[PDB]
Amino acid sequence: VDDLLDM
Amino acid sequence: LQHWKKCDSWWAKDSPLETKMAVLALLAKILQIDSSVSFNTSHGSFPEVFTTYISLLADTKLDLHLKGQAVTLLPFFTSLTGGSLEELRRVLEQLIVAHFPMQSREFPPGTPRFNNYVDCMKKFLDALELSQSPMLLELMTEVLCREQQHVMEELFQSSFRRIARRGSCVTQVGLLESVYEMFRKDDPRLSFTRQSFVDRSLLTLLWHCSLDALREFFSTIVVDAIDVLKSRFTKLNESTFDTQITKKMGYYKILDVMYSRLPKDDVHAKESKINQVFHGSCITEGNELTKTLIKLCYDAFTENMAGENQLLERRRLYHCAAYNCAISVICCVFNELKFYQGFLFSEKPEKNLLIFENLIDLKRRYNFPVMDELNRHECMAPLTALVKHMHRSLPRDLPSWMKFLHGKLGNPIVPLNIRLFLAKLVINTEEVFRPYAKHWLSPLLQLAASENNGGEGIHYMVVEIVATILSWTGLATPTGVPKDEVLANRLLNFLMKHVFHPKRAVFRHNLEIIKTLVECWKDCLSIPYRLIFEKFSGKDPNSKDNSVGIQLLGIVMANDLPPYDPQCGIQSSEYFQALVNNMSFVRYKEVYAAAAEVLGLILRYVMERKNILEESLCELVAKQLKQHQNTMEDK
Repeated sequence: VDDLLDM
Repeated sequence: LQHWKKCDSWWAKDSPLETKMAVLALLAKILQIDSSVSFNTSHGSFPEVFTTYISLLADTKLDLHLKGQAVTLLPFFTSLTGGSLEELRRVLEQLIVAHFPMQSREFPPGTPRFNNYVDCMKKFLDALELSQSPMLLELMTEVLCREQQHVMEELFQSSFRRIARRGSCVTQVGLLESVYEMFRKDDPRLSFTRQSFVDRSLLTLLWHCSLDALREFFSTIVVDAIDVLKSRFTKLNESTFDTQITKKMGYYKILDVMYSRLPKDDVHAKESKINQVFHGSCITEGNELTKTLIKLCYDAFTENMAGENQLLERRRLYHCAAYNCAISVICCVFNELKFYQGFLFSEKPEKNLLIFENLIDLKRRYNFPVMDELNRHECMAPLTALVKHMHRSLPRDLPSWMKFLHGKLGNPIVPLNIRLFLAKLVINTEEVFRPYAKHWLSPLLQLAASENNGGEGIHYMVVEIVATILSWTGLATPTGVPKDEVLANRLLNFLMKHVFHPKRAVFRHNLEIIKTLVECWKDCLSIPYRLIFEKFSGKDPNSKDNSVGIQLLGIVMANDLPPYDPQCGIQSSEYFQALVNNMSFVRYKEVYAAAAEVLGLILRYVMERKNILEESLCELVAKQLKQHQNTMEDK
């Protein structure tokens, strides 16, 4: 789920 | 100033009061014209003058007004006063505790004590304005932060807006540090008061600081604020954790506003000024960790509620804040609409907006004195900005998740309040969704279509809903699909049920609602003609009650002239016979006159459409007119 915040 | 030593004859305890006021005015005047060139920093035996005013404010045999003038001092004696402020501390403190009761609202306006109180407040504020003294600032704050909305706080807010918009950048930075300190110091005080600090003073103050002055404060606080944000929610076995939650609150409510009013290149760019979440010594190329705050924001953002918590409301409002923050950061940092969703409307089966609002507020609608009526409820304006911005940022998936929460949770799995909230979003966001209508009318209609929408009667809520619908109709024209029909029939039935109202023209406005409701999208709209007949069958001489049915039939007539007894659970003969029998009542004008008008329009319909009932209705009309004829000419 951290991908959405990361990218 | 130079010969002033002789003034000890004035200030005198034996001096009469008027001279006491006068000499102070002399001082005020002289301090105006001096520009503090002398007798403020190094030149002159200050201790005598300062101790004089220390005693003077310290007095007890003086009226409150001598103090009131006496607090014109602070615009001076507060510049470059290296030390010695603490005498001011004790004297100001003893004064304010002497004459400013904490709970103000037991003294009515016009009370002489109330006048003295407000006068002292105003004088202190003028002192704050001319002084910009951080110690004066803080003193004012704890004056304010004891309960909410208790000293006509519009004037305090206006003052505080005024203080920030002037002065040297370092001066504001110091003021900010000061107003920050009393939020964070570990001293156990009322958590309500703690919230009120950043709320009623600090949040505003930061909102109105000068440009470029914000980064100072953000830099000053950021690391400690974030550190507190890391953790520590664990400990709950003490109610005092309320203090902890409030500490998080204010931190949120300040970080978020800091993301506002700051340019994007200063919160994220190839050069990362705010690179201090890490040590920042090596991470100077590019900003990616200031985001990490949103990574923190997630956890409170979606907090599975307790079962039998004790801080329910506080938790709720806290989450609300964190959400507001999230909105800010999304609208500031990220650019792609897919990342406007970045985490803002992504939702787990353990979901977000199910948290943010209460479920036990009866939350009634109004038609009351003096938009903001209960849009005052929290989070609204941030959502509004969010939707407006993304609309100017060209999303259907984002509305798609909301309408999932709306109609896919059209089931009562979500309590009604939540629905109303979503709607109210739609309501004030009408213009933003003017295109994306067709696939929305049926849910929104379904809302009002509920037998439960708020309380009873034509709520301002349903007025809003129907306004949205109608306003949408001229382009979307959502009429006539299987759910549309059953909903709309429910709607017309409900509306025509309650069109009557006690109030002079509220009735008229409801009637206009009905009028536009039918006429704008008249298709497949069965007119509940049985309802009508009961609405005008009032065999009661001196009553109002037949009028409402009169006018209502009047609407169903004037719109398009539709048929008037399609197997409506009543038979034609007595139907119209009662209708005409109306004009018997001559006792009120709106009864009989309007009756005649509606009947006449009915004749016109039946004539140009050449039905067969015209003969019978004409005979009946004629009969009752005649029964008037020889009897009462005037009518």
